[PDB]
Amino acid sequence: MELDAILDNLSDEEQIELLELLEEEENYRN
Amino acid sequence: EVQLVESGGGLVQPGGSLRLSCAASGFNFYSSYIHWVRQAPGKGLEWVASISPYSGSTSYADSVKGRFTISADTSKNTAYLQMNSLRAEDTAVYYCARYSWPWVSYKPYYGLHFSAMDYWGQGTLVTVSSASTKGPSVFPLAPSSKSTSGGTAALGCLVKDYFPEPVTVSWNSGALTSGVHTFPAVLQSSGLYSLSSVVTVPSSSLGTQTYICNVNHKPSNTKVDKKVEPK
Amino acid sequence: DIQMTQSPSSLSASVGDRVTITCRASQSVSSAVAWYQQKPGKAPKLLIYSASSLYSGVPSRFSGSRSGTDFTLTISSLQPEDFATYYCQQSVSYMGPLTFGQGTKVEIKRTVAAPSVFIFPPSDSQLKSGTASVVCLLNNFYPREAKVQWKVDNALQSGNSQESVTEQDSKDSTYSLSSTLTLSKADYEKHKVYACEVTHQGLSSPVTKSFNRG
Repeated sequence: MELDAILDNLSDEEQIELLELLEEEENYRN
Repeated sequence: EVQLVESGGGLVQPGGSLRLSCAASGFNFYSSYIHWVRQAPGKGLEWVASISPYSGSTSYADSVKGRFTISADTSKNTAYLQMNSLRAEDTAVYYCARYSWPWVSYKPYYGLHFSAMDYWGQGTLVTVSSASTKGPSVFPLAPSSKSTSGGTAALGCLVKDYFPEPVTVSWNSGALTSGVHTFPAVLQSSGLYSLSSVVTVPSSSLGTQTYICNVNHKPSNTKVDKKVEPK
Repeated sequence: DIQMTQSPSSLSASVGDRVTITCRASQSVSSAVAWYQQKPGKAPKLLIYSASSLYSGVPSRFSGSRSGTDFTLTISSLQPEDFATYYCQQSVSYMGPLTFGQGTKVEIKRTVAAPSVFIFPPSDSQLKSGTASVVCLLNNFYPREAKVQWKVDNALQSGNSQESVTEQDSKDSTYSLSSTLTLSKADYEKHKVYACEVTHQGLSSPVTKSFNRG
């Protein structure tokens, strides 16, 4: 699925929340 | 094939305005993002602006906000960069580049997939300066009479006192490329550029083989063909 | 803004070696990181996208990886054609600021090669104009470090020459260099002996090329 249409209406905080949800919080785990 | 072709660059005075164009071919322009990225002489890459032709959304680097405007004409598959109130620090090669749609996708099996700039234009040079355009003088660097018998000789052309960049040099209309070295231009204390172009050739070949340097300074519409001979 | 702190700023390595270039993002960029290769005077070319995906047509010796906010480009078996400046780039903000690392200049090592040296007097046509340029050429040498000194009637010249060096050659990994001495016509005509003296690791002793203005 393309995410562009969703991301276009979101703040940076909301965008990064969604992206980090989809990558399973990769930056914050072993 | 995918093609991006920039135009509109050149010399402009401080405080002046220029409009760059990026003519796109070979892909779905509505289904793309167009970016302008610039490179000051000898420096790194700097993103300038982006546009989505479909939504019309735009974004700008803080260094150009309020002075530059990016736009697109989908009927023309063309993107534009209007640059106002130009400063010396805007001097740079400006590249157009694209993302194919989408910027980012997600599939449970593969994860997130981000786009990147897979096609770029050749770039167009913008020079912001008060200095006046001047075409070069071309002088031969003649091969030395102390000819290395069975060895190698060098000859060349000195391209002196021009502004702005760039000049192009070819040899024998582009047929001679092996052993050619065209040096980066140096800015002289006078404020004008100079460079040399040299070629190494068999000493045996001097006086039988002809060597012509073709110099083009498009900013002044100067074209020079200089035959370089012994003496 | 999100910064990309790229390291090293330059490196030199032998053919066949494994080279590592890294970029640390100042905050999360997900996997929205690309790597580009730029040859002199040319637009950048894409190598790696989305942190770890090899772009079609790029040799498999290039690879990208991610560990959190740290990103690595590995060139596994370095080749002469890999001379270039490499850049990382993040694009995590949709239709937002894109930022580049500062670049890494990669030099390819090769065997020592001494310069061929040539000196060129000013042409008569240039002399009519009032100026004299004397040119010294150092052709196809390695390593880069080189000293060129100008002597006019044995007097070391200070402040009146400029040097230019080519980018490293993508096939034979050599450099070439020009030094140009600029004199007024009157000064050029006062003197007889013009000499370029070149020092370089490939030369057993410094090499002098000279001419007599006569």
